[PDB]
Amino acid sequence: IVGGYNCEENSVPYQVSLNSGYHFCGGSLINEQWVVSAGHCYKSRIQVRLGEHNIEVLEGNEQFINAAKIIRHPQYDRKTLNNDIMLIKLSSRAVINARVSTISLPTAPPATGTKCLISGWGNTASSGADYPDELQCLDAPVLSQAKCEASYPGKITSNMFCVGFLEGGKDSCQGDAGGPVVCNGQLQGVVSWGDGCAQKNKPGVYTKVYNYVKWIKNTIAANS
Amino acid sequence: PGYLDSLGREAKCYSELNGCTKIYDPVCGTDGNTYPNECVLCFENRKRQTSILIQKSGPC
Repeated sequence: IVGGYNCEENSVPYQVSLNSGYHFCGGSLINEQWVVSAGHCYKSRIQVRLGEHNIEVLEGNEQFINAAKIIRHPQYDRKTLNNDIMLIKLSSRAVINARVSTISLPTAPPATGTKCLISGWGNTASSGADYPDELQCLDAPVLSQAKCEASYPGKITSNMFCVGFLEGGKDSCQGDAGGPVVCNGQLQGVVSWGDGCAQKNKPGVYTKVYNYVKWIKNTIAANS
Repeated sequence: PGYLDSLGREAKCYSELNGCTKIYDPVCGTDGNTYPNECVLCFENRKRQTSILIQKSGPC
C-alpha cells in the first residue's frame, strides 16, 4: 500500500495473509472456513494466517491454518487477468473474535464515489522496496467506468473496476494482490493489477466481487 | 559452474495489459536486484530497453 497509514488494531478483522515461504498475497475471510483472494495468488500449498497486525512480531491473536482446498476461478485468464479470483477452504474453522471475523459479500455492484478501505502488507514505495511490518490501510474512492477505461484502454473487463486517485501517490502495490477492498461493510473488490503503483492516471484495478456472488456460495456449498 | 553453465534466463510474461499482477513472487535478476515478480521485470526491461535476465527464482 503506497501513501496509506498503519491500520488501527481491530479495524480490518477480515484481513488474512497467504504464505508459501513468505508473505506473498492477502485475502478476506468471507466464512468461518473460507478465504477469498486473487487467482494469480494460486499456489498448490498455502498457509493462511489470520489476526496479524505486525507480520514479523507475534502479538498473540494469530491463527495459522493450512489450506485444505485451493480453487482458482475455473475461467481465470492469465493473459487478461479476467476472473482474477480464488477460494481457499481452511483445513479448520477460524475461531471468531474481535481480531478475526468475516466480511459480507456485496449486495449490489460498486457505486462511483463510494469510499472504500484497502489493506495489505505490499510495497509502500512506488520506487524501490519498502515492505512494512505493520498492516497498511488506504481510503480511496470507486472511479467511474469512463475514468477506468480511459486509464487502461480495452483492458478493463466487466469483471474489473478501478479504485484510487488519477493524481497518483496512493494505491495498492506488489504484495497486496488478493487483499480486500471494503466499501460500506461489503467486499466489493480484490486487489488484482495495475500499471506500476501510485502512477498518475494509473489507479489500481480490482476484481469486481459482485459478479462472483453466485459462484462463491455455490462452490462453498459443494465443498462443505 | 563456469560462465555458460551459470547463464540467466529471459523474463517470460503471459499478461498483455500494460501493467502487472500485484502478487509478491520475487525473482533475482543477473543485476543482483530482487524484482517483486516476473511481470515487473518484463515491464522494466521493455520500459528502459534493458536485458536483465533471471539468475533464479526468489530474492537475490
